[PDB]
Amino acid sequence: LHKEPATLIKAIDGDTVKLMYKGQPMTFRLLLVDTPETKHPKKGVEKYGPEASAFTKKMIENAKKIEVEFDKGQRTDKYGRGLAYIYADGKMINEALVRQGLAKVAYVYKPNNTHEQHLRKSEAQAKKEKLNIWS
Repeated sequence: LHKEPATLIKAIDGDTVKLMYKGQPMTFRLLLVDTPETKHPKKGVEKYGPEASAFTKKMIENAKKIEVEFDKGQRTDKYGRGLAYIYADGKMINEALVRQGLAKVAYVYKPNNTHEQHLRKSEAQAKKEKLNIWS
């Protein structure tokens, strides 16, 4: 896997951000994490949704460098979103959300599971520490 540079356009939710990639505007879905969402009337503004969403926003908004890392399987989902690991100044936003108890480790589909063990480890910590979603 290699990282590639990208530029923020707009954060949309805990798990979704709009980036400029290879010169094209693209919506990205964070690989392997499910956050509470502020989207879906089939739901609404679930609990810790506003929190997960401000976490992703701040982190991506305040960064020097954003990088996207595609996994080894399909790179877009059925809605046309890029599927990736997103890094803000070297820190993976997907792991940070899970480390802070603001995301669950999603249902994993091979072969898009390269960082799955890593994230599960952080998730177990977040649970142990009873943070947010786990409290």
